[PDB]
Amino acid sequence: DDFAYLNARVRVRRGTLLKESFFQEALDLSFADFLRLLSETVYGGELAGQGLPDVDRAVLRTQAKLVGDLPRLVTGEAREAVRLLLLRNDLHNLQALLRAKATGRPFEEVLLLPGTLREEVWRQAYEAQDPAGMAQVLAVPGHPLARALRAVLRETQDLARVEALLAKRFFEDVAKAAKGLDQPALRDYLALEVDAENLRTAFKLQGSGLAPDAFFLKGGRFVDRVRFARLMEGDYAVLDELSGTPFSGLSGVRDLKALERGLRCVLLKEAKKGVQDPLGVGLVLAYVKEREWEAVRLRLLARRAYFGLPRAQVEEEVVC
Amino acid sequence: MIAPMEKLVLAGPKGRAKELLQSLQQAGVVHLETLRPEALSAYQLSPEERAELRRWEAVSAGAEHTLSLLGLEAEPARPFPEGLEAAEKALSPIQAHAEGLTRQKQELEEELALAQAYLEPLERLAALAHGLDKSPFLRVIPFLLTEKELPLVEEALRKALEDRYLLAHEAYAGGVAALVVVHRKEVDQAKAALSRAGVAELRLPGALGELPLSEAARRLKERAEAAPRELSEVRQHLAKLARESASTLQSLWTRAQDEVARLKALEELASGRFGFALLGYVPVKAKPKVEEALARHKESVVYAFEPVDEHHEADRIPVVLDNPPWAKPFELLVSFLNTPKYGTFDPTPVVPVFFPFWFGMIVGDIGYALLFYLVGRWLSGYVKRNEPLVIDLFALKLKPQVIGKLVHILNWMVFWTVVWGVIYGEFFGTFLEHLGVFGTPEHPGLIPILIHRIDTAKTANLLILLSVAFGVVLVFFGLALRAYLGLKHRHMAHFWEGVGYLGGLVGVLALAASYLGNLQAGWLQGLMYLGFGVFLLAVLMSRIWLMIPEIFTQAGHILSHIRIYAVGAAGGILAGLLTDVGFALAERLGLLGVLLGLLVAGVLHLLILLLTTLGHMLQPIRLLWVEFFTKFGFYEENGRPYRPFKSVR
Amino acid sequence: GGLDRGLIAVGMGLAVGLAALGTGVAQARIGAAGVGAIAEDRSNFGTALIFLLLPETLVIFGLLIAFILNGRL
Amino acid sequence: SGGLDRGLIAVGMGLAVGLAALGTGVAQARIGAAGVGAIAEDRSNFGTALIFLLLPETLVIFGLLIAFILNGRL
Amino acid sequence: GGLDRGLIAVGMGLAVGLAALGTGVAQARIGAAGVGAIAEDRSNFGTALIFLLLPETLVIFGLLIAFILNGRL
Amino acid sequence: GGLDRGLIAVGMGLAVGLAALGTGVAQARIGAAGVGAIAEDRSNFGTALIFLLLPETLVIFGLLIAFILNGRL
Amino acid sequence: VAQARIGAAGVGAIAEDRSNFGTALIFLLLPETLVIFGLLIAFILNGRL
Amino acid sequence: VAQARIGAAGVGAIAEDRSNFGTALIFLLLPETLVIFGLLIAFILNGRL
Amino acid sequence: VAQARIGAAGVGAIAEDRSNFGTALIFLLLPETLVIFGLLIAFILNGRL
Amino acid sequence: VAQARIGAAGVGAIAEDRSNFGTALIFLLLPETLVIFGLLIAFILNGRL
Amino acid sequence: VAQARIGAAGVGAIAEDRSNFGTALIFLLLPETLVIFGLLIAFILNGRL
Amino acid sequence: VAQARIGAAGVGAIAEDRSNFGTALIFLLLPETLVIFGLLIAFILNGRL
Repeated sequence: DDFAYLNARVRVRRGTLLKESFFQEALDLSFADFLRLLSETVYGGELAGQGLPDVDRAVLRTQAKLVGDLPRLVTGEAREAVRLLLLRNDLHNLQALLRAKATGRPFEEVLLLPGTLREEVWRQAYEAQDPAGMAQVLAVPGHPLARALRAVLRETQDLARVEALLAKRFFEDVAKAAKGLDQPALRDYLALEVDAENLRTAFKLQGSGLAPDAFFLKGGRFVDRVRFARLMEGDYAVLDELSGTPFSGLSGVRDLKALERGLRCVLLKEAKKGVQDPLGVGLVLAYVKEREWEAVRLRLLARRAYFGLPRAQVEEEVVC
Repeated sequence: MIAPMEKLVLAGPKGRAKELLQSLQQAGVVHLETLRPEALSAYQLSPEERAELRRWEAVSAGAEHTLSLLGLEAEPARPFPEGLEAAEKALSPIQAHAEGLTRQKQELEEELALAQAYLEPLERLAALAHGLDKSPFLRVIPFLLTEKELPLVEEALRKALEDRYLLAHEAYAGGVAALVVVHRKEVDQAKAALSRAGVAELRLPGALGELPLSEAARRLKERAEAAPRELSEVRQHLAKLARESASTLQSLWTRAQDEVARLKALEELASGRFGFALLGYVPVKAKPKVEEALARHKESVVYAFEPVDEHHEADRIPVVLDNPPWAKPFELLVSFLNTPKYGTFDPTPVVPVFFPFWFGMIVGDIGYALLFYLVGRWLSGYVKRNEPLVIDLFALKLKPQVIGKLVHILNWMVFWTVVWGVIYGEFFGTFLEHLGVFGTPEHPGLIPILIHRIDTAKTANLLILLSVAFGVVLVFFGLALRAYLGLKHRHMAHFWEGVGYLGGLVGVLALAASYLGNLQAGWLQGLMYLGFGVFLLAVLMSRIWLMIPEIFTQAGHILSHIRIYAVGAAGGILAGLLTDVGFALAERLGLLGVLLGLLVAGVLHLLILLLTTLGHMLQPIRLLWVEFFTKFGFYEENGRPYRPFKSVR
Repeated sequence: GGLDRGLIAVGMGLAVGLAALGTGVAQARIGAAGVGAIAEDRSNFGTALIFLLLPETLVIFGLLIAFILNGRL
Repeated sequence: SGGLDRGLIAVGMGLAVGLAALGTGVAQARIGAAGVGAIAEDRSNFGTALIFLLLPETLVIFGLLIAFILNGRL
Repeated sequence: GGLDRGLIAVGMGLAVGLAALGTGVAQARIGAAGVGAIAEDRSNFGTALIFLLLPETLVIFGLLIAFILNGRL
Repeated sequence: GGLDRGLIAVGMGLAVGLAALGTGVAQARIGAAGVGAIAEDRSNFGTALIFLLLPETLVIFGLLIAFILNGRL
Repeated sequence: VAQARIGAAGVGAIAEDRSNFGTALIFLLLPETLVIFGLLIAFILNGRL
Repeated sequence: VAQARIGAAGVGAIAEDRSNFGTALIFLLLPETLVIFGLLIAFILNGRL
Repeated sequence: VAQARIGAAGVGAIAEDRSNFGTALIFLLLPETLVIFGLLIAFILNGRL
Repeated sequence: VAQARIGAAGVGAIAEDRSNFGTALIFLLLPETLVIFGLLIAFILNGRL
Repeated sequence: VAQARIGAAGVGAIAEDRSNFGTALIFLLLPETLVIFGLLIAFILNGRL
Repeated sequence: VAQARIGAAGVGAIAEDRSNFGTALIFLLLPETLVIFGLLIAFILNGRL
């Protein structure tokens, strides 16, 4: 409920982070200097030993400590709003549970990263022959993913087309919940993320010749179904048509890596504008995205010092 | 009114249809139509033609980007008929020259911006370090740090060697260039210790942070001396290149846009295996030029101008405004909304019929009318200059035809405004405190006024009655047009709905004026009973559960007309109070502050007029669009748009 | 006049004030959602102003009752 | 000519104008907030935004009309 | 004025007070969104300034009603 | 005086008090957004100070009306 | 006070889909029965007046 | 009413960093001119009574 | 006012789990002491007159 | 004021499922004790008058 | 007004864990001091009556 | 009005940590100074009456 009580600790956590100068100092290290620099960091609070696996577990534990408490310390509408921030790992674990139910792998087969609720829900949903019963066991009161599973649950039991339609319906329910709250900036950031995700999945499935109406979702503002069809067709003119929108630098590019890096930079610039809302929750989402980019850069420096990767190969990552 | 938008069928060869498409693009007065699936091919003409069209489109995009890099804008003019290779040869030279000059200017500006910060600091560090720069004994890490917290950095130097690890700032008092010199490896460890204390050495870009500090400061001073003259020469060369090649680039981009539009239109054709089909929609007012263009085929290759569909089911077919020149100026405010269903009524005459007469009743200040006349003279002088209406404040770029239509609408509004303001009998607030030209019964000084507008014992009731009469007449006109359009479209639901809304409104107004209004409720008792029975009968003949909310919404739309009288009386009361305060504190205060008090009152009245008259003039057209359009529907399918071939010129 | 005219005028003024307060209270969230849909789409303005001006009927009825009071005044 | 009903009529017109301006500001808060949000979003839709901003003045106009009616019938 | 003047002053005071209350009620969200836009950029400061100046008309009308009560005091 | 000056002081006090109420109601969101912008950047002090001090005109008009009432009292 | 949230959710649903224009209109107009009952009470008062 | 949001934002800025606590306290103490004008009006009313 | 947010949180907990219905009903009915004291003050006022 | 948040949470729980529709109806009707108390106080006041 | 947010946060803490029911009840019962003071002032006023 | 947000944040901290009871209880009991000043003015009035 209170978007200031958690925001005080959010500003305290925004004061306590590693700067980009720490990453520029990590641009020339051999995982020992990088391990000492990360040992001084907050991941040094979770840095058990050495190696890329210990550093990755430390970064994951630091992220679960920083953002897992954001699911706590709140109740009600702002709790549902913060629940509609970290929907990536929870939907990944739900899709992994659906793939395990439709594949036949064991319950210990999934590695089961930190989602949004307790892992006992996923443990009980391992032994779940009923997918509607599995969604009801996974039904939290503010979890819209269980609502999307119940909505798409009257199509089949466990299908991959059902999984793709449920992912599209989950994005649609996230957009409906973002429209259904008193936060236009978070709704705008979610709509920009949904439009960039539609452009990303369309450019990834470009040239497939499939039904774009089966692929394009509803809720986008910078692009329409005609713009999505012109982008899915072999033409970067629609990508050149994105003028004035947040895809400013995205012009005349047909690649996936550079386009995804530019989309990540545009989303980071959009979340960087979240400092204007002090009494809302956009500072919390900005800190979450900044910690995500910082931990991704730390894992990138760890892998670069592991395999001896070039700084010129990682120079396209230091801008964000 | 909605034009015919009659259809045009045509059959030709492939290249003869290319020629006829060039003709019908030169005679660009027909919107196109695909019609590919009906027993024909899709006119995928040639991949060689697709490659040539892609090359011409890339040439047009390069011309647009070259105008952008040159600073020019997309100014339409006559085309340049030339070859595509000749167009590329004309474009790419000036485009490459401007791109190289722009890259050089951006690099010189970045070099000047980088040299503006570390010129004095690197020179001061090299002056202190005039013999200790790159001899292989010890590094000298200069850190551009803050003010005199030099002991907080020198704690690590005290942790280092005693008569060395010199970590101090001799000069550069703004950003203290704390040079720390101990060793090479031991000073690297001490630099790590200072970074643990918080420090950052001057790792500059280019050759400053990649060479010795003496050569770094030398190249810094060299680039600082070279940057201004090179930047000015690059700006002069860019201005000269733009001023020399902008007209050629504009004509080339015009011809490129013409050819690319021809290619994109020929993409939308229908080919028939060395034959070709063509389907278009063109208005009835241009059938003669269309027949003259169709006669210019190979042998007038076989075509036909056939009729468009009827009021029933004309969905892909567009429509047109087609207003008289006395009423053509309101077409922009009409086109701010959607379009009609080619059989839906064009309510564009009601705007010039009712908005100026309501605005003159709103704005009864003849001094405000004189200010509007002066602003119209300024806009007429701007249109006589024929420049684009360009305001970098509002970031507004408007066409001169839009400004001319606005000036014509302003003149037509100012006529009725002066008419109703003389009917109001008020000028610049009130000069009647000095010169009572509008005679009152309380203060007979000159010729009388129709409404004194400061009195309300009879003028307010009559004003409310006249405003309510105009609004109820407009509501009855909207319901009658709705029933007429339901009859014309053979939709008896819409006609029965308009008839029931009119009967309910008539019974409601009759019952209001009987029970709550005047006396003699006997002649209108059967009238109110007939209105209630007509509403109930249309509800039974409709059975759509169109409840009391629709009747109450129609009643509110009718009663909204008193807001016009309220806004006019409010603006009049505000202007009269302002003029009264000015006249009191100017003439009644000694009559010596007449000029100064008149100037202060005029400034306050101009500020109040600019603050109020915008919303006051906006509310009439807003209430008109809220009442007359919604009473006539006007939110059904939004019409189809008329989009002929361009020939943009 | 007397004393009843001023009391009836005070009641009519309080009526008009609280009715305008309720009208602005509805119009706040109404125009909030309308401008949200307008920033969403420019093609929704044909019903946005209709849904906005749908709340003016209470102000119209309050003005009718105030005119009835002024006639009683 | 009552020396008490005139002050009561003035108090009623004052309460009408004040609460009309209160409701107008209550609408204009969210109106101008969404308008400034759309202006920060795009500098291309200022006209309909200013129209929606100025649409709430009709209540203040009706309150000023009733206040002028109370001033005339004082 | 012993009975009319004090009551008219009380009514004009209630008018000016409720008008300034509504003006600040508008200006809270108005200046909040305007300061968010100013923190976004400084290029559109004039539009936010005009949007903030748009709230002054109700205060001008309240001061006009107060001046009318002063002239009819 | 008596009831005339007493009710005049009551009206001037209600005007000044609710004017300060509206000024504080605007200044809540104004100072919240200003402190957020100052914590975002220290280079946004002057424009935010202007936007914060812009709402004082309502209390200034209330004080002027109270001074006019005191000149009338 | 009812019509604020009512018209806000109705305009949100209409921006979602225009097919529920009548249902959202009924949901918005359902609160006018209070104004109708207050008008009936004021009519009984004016009849007593 | 001003001091609620003002002190909330100021305590959030102080919990963010103790580097701009002086300007935060200045912005907190800025909500005092209304109370100063009210105290002056109360003193003038006590002198007028 | 006390019943509103407390019962909203209790209904959210009932949507979370139906096992804590007794504790939720106890937390919902805890605010009835104000109505009891108001009825007592009303009885004392009726006894005073 | 109680029934606003009560019916909002109950409408959310009903839009979830109809598993606790009667329990949500009882939780919404939980605030009617104050209405019954006000009606009884009005009956006692009409008996006094 | 205090007990609204008090009972809402207490029901949220109870939905978190049933072990903290006693501290939630203590934080709920912390707010009755002003009601007790009002009842004492009402008793003093009835004694003045 | 103070104790609403005070008890909400205090119950959130108590659900967060049982060891955060003392300073939260101090911050919750801090809101009684205005009630103490009001009770002092009421005692002055009861002595005047």
